[PDB]
Amino acid sequence: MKTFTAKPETVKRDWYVVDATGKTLGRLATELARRLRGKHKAEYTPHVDTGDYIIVLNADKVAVTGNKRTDKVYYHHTGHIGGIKQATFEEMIARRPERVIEIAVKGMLPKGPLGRAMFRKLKVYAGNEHNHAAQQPQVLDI
Amino acid sequence: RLNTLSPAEGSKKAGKRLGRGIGSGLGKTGGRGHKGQKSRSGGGVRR
Amino acid sequence: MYAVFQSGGKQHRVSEGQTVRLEKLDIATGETVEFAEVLMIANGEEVKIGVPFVDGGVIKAEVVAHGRGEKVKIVKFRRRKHYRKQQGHRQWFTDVKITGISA
Amino acid sequence: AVQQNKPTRSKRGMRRSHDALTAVTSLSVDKTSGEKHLRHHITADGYYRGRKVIAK
Amino acid sequence: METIAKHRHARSSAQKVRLVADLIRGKKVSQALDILTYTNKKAAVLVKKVLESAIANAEHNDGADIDDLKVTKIFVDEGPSMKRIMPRAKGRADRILKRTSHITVVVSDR
Amino acid sequence: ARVKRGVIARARHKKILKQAKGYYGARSRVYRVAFQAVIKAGQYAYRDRRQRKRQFRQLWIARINAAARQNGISYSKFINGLKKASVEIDRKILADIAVFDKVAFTALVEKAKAALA
Amino acid sequence: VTGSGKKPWRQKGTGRARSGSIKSPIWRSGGVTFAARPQDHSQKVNKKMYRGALKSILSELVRQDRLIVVEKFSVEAPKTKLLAQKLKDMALEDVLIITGELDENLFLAARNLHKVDVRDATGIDPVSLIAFDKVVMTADAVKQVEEMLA
Amino acid sequence: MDINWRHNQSTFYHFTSDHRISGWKETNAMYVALNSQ
RNA sequence: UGUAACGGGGCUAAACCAUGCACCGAAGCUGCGGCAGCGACGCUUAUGCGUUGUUGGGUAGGGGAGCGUUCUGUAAGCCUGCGAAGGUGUGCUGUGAGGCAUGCUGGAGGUAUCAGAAGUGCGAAUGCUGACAUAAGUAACGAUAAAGCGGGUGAAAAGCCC
RNA sequence: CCCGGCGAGGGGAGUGAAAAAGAACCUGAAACCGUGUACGUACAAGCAGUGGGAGCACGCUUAGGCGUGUGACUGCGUACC
Repeated sequence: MKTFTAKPETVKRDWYVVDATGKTLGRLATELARRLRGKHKAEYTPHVDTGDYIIVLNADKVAVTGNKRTDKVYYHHTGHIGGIKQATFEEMIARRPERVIEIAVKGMLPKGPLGRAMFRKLKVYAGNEHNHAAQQPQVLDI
Repeated sequence: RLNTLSPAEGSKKAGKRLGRGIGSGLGKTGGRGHKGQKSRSGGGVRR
Repeated sequence: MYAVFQSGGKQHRVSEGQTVRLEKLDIATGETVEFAEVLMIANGEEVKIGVPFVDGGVIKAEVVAHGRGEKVKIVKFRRRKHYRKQQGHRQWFTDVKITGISA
Repeated sequence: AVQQNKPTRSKRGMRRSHDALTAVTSLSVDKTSGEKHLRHHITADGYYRGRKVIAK
Repeated sequence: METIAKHRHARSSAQKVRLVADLIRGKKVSQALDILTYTNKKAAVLVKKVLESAIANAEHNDGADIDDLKVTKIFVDEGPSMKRIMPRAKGRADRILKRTSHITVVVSDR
Repeated sequence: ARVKRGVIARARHKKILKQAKGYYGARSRVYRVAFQAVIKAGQYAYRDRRQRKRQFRQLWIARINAAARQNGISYSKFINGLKKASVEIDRKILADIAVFDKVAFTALVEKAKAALA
Repeated sequence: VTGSGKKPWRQKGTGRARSGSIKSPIWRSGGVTFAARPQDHSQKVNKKMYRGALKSILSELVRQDRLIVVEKFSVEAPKTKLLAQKLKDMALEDVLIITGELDENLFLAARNLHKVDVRDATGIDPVSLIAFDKVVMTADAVKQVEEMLA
Repeated sequence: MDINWRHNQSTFYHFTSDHRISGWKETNAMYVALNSQ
């Protein structure tokens, strides 16, 4: 016979809420990337989005070690020529902290159409409450 | 019985045909290597 | 109730009445074989192997059809060095049908 | 100044996706003669807005 | 019942005709004639003559009733090119492909 | 004896172009490009008869690693356990049990933890 | 090839490939590369190999019962009807009659029959002993054949 | 037309002009070569 | 040109050092199935097998064995208007070049087997010839002396005639 | 006979065994250009395949879970001489 393949019409996938207070950024990020791929499920299939929907909250309260609070620099280029634009970690936490968790997880997820579809399942909030009470996210303690 | 006569075994050897394909063994350069005076038509030195 | 057994080179997880395509066995077409080297029997209670192959288990399988599989082309081209070699291959198989699994 | 790979027939039809002609889209019916004409134009019999004009 | 008219060897390239053919494809016939009367192309004259010929072949050689007919198929094949010569500068010549086409209108009531 | 070569050349070209149906553009129309496409497809097909064995194995390992961590042990410790428990089930079958029969996989994890302790 | 040795374009500067003659074998209308000449296809057969070959084929015509030895074989009048009836009576259709003295009437009687060929004992060849189904030798032809083949 | 096309392809086959590429095409190749020296 | 000297995320260990036990990891080795070469060996003896060992990446190049094409003999035979060659599909088959059967088109030739001879196999030569694309419905429509209107002819008039 | 400009071209009728044998005439390939249908394709980067592979559409098929077409998504992959 043939190896089982998950079918994306019939993938059941759950909702999880994770409190990101005082977690380390990379270690949380790597756990979220694992859950959004669907690597924790026995029906994992590399071309099917099998993962779960995670609601990260308290994104502004995430922690980093060392002097990464001030020395970790987020560069991006704008397309216009001298457009190299940097922003440290504390400037990002002040401006938009959702971008901190989302940049991390996005760089841990496979690049391509599927990993974009995998990132659409991450919902990050800078506060303590979310609109998604209808989906009943159970508390993923990680 | 003129369609049952047949030569000896080993008497008619094939004949090298050079220049036909990759499988045949003698294609492209026909067995005469890369450039030089010897790989040239008419090419060769005297006795 | 399924059963995992070892066969020619590799392993097969098979229920009863299921046709399996194995490697070429040296058996006649309607003849019945037995695999005495079953590695798992699960019905609603698992039975598997501390020391391997289960002590009381055997699979009786009736041979259905010897055959020769789909042709595959084997292509060996070395770019730019005047070498290519094509070849073909049809693997022999043996379809058996699982008559019964005895735990 | 000249191409460097021959363009496909794909890219050729993509360029011609806009070369389509638009239909008329509906042409209007005269008041008196009851015949059809482009709007704001005179008819083939030479009427316009229900009165007789040209008459050649 | 399908009824055909063709203009073989029409002096207009098939591209230029296919614009007009793409207008009237699928229409009822009186509507197609009203489109070709007010399209300002040379190809609309050619296509209109083939369409009028197909309505006439339908009503005369087959069953009548113009008002039920529809332009089911219309297509413009390419015909043979007339190979001529344009004298260019510095003594060089070109081939001009004076292109023809083959207009086909299949009209039908069903 | 002049030999015209139209009919046999047509047959070879046609053989190659039938092996290139479905390719984009000239790759399915023009002989001179369909020959290269057909060969490069041959080389890839060879290469990938080896890679499918590698790819399936890494898929199975990821599924046994998922289901085994669902039962509280890693893949590394699980395979060590079953080898010490002298279980010889290959990992196609462990992946397939790990999908279809969760209870049998639970019992295999119990043999692995039993021998591994 | 009927042309001229004028070079069709200048050696350099046209973007054409370089060419030197309009009679090149790569050009249409151009002259075969290794054009044939009238040639002789005769092989030497050694005399003892020719005689050896005749001895082998005669021995196999005897061994396969394709060799019929009659005492006399002559026709009454030069008519193909008479030879057709005579060969019909002897159960022979495809036949090589070989006679030590070439009869005129037999020769004229076999000249229209397709399968039938009359030879003198002198002029037999390997391809006819092998070609025809039955060979009918006159006894005189047998003696002359043994004198030829020693 | 075919005869005129064969002869009018045969126009610059035996040329001499060196400043014009292929007998006819204008260029700057005199300055390119001359500057390379 | 842009982070831009960890591949990247990210890491205070996911760094380094020391020890240890796991696991991943190749076309390596093993398992199962198949083919071929060279030895050895008991028969079979003009060779195949119960075997058996071992080998099989390959350019220039050497050696061996084949397939197809056209033509001659076999052939005044054998296929063929109940339908040939050719063309275009499908199915089966051989390690391969290939082979075989058959639907549709075609409309009169084809040729087993075993030999014989080669204008005997093309993707390249800024190859030769024909056809057809591409740019592309693009530049241009050949003096910047200049046209406007009425009428006629016509299926149709900026251009013809008045 | 009909459309058409007493055209070109065509549609019928008729001859013909056959006029997609109609004089642009035996066969009628390929490039190239179309029309129709099934599938895919408008948030996605690259020798355009290949290994895996969902879904959909046609045929089956005593549902046997196959075959053909397409091919989302995914690993690997920089043409030939």
